[PDB]
Amino acid sequence: GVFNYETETTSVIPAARLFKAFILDGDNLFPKVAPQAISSVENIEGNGGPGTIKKISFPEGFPFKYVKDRVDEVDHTNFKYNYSVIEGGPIGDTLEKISNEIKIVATPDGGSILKISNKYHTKGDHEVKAEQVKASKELGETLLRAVESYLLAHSDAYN
Repeated sequence: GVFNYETETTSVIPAARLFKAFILDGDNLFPKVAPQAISSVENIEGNGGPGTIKKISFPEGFPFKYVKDRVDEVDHTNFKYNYSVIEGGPIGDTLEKISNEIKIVATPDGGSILKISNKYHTKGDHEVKAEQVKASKELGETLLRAVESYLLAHSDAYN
């Protein structure tokens, strides 16, 4: 079958406020609290729901870095936000594809828990060098930390 690279982490931020920011405004906060992950977003179709298509740009130097990527299954109620990769610079048809999945869940501890599942579809004699994989895990963790840091760097009260 394909490859899998799912992960999960905890956060003192609420799963609701964290979801909207990583889901409703995720594409807008990506290039804001993470200039090293996504440069900008260009919704081609869909309104951010499941199957939506948006041109995500990646801050890199190679010839191809951005990509189309289509949403998989969004859920503004069950805290579910998954998106697949389809028109990638390197991707031409459907080989070396990638299907991710994001799920946030608040816990009775003053925070919530996020679970990010990732998939890597390969074919022919090609494969997935951990490199691009190790770089995705480092960037994925920086995204969840970039948002948690922000919400914590807020200022609504003084004493």
